[PDB]
Amino acid sequence: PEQYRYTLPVKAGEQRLLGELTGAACATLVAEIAERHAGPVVLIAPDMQNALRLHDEISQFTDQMVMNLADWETLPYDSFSPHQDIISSRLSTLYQLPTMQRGVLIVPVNTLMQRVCPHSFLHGHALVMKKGQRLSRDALRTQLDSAGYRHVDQVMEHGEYATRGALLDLFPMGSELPYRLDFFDDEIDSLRVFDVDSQRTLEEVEAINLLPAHEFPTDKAAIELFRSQWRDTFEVKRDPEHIYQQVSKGTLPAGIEYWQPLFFSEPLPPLFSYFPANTLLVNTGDLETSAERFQADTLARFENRGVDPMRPLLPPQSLWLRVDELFSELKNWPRVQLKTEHLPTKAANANLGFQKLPDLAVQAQQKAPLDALRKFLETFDGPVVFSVESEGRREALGELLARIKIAPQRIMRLDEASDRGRYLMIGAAEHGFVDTVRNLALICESDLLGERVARRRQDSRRTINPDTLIRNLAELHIGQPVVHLEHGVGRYAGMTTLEAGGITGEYLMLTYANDAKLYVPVSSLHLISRYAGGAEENAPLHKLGGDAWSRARQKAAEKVRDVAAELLDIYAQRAAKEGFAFKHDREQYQLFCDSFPFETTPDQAQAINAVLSDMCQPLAMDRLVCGDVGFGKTEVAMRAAFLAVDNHKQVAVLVPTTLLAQQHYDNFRDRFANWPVRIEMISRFRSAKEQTQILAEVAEGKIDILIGTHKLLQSDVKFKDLGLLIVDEEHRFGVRHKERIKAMRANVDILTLTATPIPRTLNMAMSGMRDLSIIATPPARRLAVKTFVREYDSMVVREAILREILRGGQVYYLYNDVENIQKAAERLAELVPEARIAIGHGQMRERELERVMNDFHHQRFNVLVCTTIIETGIDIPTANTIIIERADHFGLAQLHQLRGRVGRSHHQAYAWLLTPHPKAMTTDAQKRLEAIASLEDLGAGFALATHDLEIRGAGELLGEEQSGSMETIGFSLYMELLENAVDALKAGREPSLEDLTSQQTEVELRMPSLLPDDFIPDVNTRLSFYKRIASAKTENELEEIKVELIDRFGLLPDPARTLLDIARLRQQAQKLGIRKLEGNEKGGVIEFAEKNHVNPAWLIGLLQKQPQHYRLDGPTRLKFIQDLSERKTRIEWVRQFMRELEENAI
Repeated sequence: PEQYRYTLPVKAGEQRLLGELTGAACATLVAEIAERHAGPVVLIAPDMQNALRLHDEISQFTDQMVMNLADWETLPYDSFSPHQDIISSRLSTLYQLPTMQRGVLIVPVNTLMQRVCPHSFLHGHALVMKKGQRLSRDALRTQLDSAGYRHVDQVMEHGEYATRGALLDLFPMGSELPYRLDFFDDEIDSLRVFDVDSQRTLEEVEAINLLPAHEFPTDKAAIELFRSQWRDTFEVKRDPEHIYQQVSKGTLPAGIEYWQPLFFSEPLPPLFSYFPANTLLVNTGDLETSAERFQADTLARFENRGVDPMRPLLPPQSLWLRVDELFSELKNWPRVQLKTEHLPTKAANANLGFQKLPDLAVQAQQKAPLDALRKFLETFDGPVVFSVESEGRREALGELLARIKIAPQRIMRLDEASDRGRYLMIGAAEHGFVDTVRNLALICESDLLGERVARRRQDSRRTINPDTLIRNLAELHIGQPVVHLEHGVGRYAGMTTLEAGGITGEYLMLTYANDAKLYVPVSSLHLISRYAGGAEENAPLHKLGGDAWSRARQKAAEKVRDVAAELLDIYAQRAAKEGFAFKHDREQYQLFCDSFPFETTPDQAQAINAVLSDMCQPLAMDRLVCGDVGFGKTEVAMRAAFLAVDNHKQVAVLVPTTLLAQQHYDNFRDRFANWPVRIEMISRFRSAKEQTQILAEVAEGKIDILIGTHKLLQSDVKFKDLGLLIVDEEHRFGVRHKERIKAMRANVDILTLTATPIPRTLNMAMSGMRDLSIIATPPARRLAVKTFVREYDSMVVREAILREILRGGQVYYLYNDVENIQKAAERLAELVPEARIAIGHGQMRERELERVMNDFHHQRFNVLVCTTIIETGIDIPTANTIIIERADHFGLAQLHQLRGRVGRSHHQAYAWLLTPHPKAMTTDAQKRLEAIASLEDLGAGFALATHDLEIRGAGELLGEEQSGSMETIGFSLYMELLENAVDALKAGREPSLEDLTSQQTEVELRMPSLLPDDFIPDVNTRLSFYKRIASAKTENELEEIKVELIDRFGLLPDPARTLLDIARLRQQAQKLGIRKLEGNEKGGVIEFAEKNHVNPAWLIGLLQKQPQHYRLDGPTRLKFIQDLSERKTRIEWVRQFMRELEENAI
């Protein structure tokens, strides 16, 4: 009858406690408490941990606005400023808050106690701009400088704006995405949104709001104000590093935000000052415990960090509220309190009917795995609603529920749930609850399949193109190894501007041996490619004009053919031999899978089905799968074996080292735990006697799965019916054994595994030569990651850990490995009692892996001590600070590999490469470090190193012999020869298809052909376009590029149109022959190729009707005389002439 037990509070200090709630309970409650209340709802969260998890949950049960006031995520009086996306987010929220009419906003007690800027600030320093305002570009540019934005070239992050002639790109603080203006005679023409990666313009827009670029003014005034009030509060010092001194010179020190006060005359108000009048607060946990713990750490830091003579600190009063004022302010608003525990019948309380779901998990042991769920469903009256995270997970339920004759009906809003209905809604809800009050059931995947693991696979956000960076040499730094087809491997030296026949042209400088400097015409850039070899440190330095190259370029083609051959007949042969089909049985299979309740990656499943199929076809299988150590990469091998044993066939698994064997042994035992499958291992961990007693059981057919070292090769092991061979990391067994392997390979299906992945490109090539399935490592993204190189200093380690923990994240802690990893763990828990340490042993078993992953998803542990790089490979998304105790003994290879393990979009991630006393460090290592210490974010180098890696993988797949030519000419060209040698050996011809050499076309019209300095100032940016244009190949590729240019830099100069146009002629030139075409003021000279498409009837008819315009010169040239006095005329005619030439061709 009353819609509910509770009634909403309306007056200051009026609580309305609600009790006995469980899982997605609050979630759904805050959602309701938001729909019945004309006003806003500020949901104070006890810890940042909860809030972030809350935003996604509440969002499931409402079409309302679920918002979040972000926290600086820095440490009180930190040495780091907030990350932009955080400040942008805040400014957005504060700015809108007062006019907030409906919805939810989530604030951590942490953040709520922090003081905000005066609402005078935002309201006043705010501005707008529309489709046609009277603001000149160079004006706004100055305005932007006052607002405190930064002039940049590219404009990638919030708070920046860039200049490029007719255009203006800015990423305004209150917005989600950046804007590209474009002006017209002092009047702003249009406004366009644009992607920072693409840089292209997406949607068309008509308006833009412009908030400041900080939560505190930076204009001329502010700084004078800052100086004053400073002098008013602390002593001053000349020293160039004193905050005063710095803020004066127009510089913004790092921990500035904790000085916000001084940028204002007024005090900083209490966040509440922004809450609308009809705002309703909502609680969780007990704020007072939290609120006090913070006040304690704030004060704690106020004394310790308050010693730097260059950074005197402000009193905690100016920045934060007292636990008193917090509740003092808190008393002014009505506020529903949410509690889990049962409530005592006080009239102002409620006690919503919510209970913990039954025990519905799946049991792989029981002969009816899903009956708990089956009977619970045929024993319920009300609705069931099954919650799922992805539209790809919804699919998983179907496959699951189908086995109990249930195909749920989709809801959207919970209200659509009537009786006996079985519903399913897509949402972030972790796990269920029961609804006494209205008898409703909510079942999330976790309640049904153990417990999820926290990883999200979409990267689209910031994906760095493997191609781009390499195909277009996008971030080429002076000194990096470059490759010229004609000469070899040099080193980028920059770009210059020289003089030809009185026409300025641009050139790419490349140094070679003995500082021999080669100058490359921008128009010939197509003969250039970035060096690839997995070893950047070691790159050939060919001598310019030397013989070496031309040779190496051949030796390589030689080997590449041998390889393409050896493979091609071997694949062909195995394709003509009869093997063994394996049947399958979808049912038996599905049951095995029961013992693995986890979502498989798409790359992954692709592989499983791939491996399974090859097994079911009447031909011996011989696949290779290249993945990582992500939770579940073992599943392929697992399922492979399940299939061979379900067919009563023994399985052998070879591994390089015992530790691996053991690991493999373990994993197998735990995977087939619910099956009568006998498993055994032969390795150092077995005396001779036992080896004997085992091999014996093997011959008898009593062992379904044997696992062993090379010792499994040493002996002449007899199997009663071997059908599957699984070799892990074959590449590292060593000559003698490798042979013994290809020997134990015939007559049986084979499955080879390996970590090191392979390049996408080398994949399409192999198709038909080697069966391969690749489990790609998620793309490299451009993420905020500050890297530091410090000498071990515990106070750093400590603050470092702390800083992550206070934001609800975890920390990786790769260690030295001198002592006992168990002591290091203690030694660190002592240092940081606020934290809780876990350990991560090498060769983690899947079981260990999921335990650690889960514990971390439940904040159960917030620091993980590691011993190896591979361990740091674990998948934890909230681990965004990685510490490396003895970083010195690691190569860029690995650092980078480590550096990237941290990182979350819209948030700052850190990495502390720790070192020893300068005298214990190797001169080489020191320089190696300082190099990375120079990187400000995770961009190129990482994505590039990710590339190198895949190359070593390539080397491994093909051979130490191939890794050589790969290292000698550059993976780029190697694949060039290969892709060729293959297509060739396939069609039936021969590899000497050294056709690789270009038509050597040269189309010069004695006019400027280039991208002008003041059109595209960034040298490097230009360079990319050159290569792109040089390399373009169709007429459409050049237009696309043209469009990009105009859309990103506007009006196309003349040297530009030219560049492009000539580029197009040069093409037409090839399609038609023409090994050269010079043009000038007076006419020109076409130089044709032996094989051309010039119709003689046409030419001869041209020679006679127009004598004074065309004369032959030699059996190959054709001179032409015309009035090409003006640059625009010349080009026009030459194009027209090409047109006419091809329209008559033969």
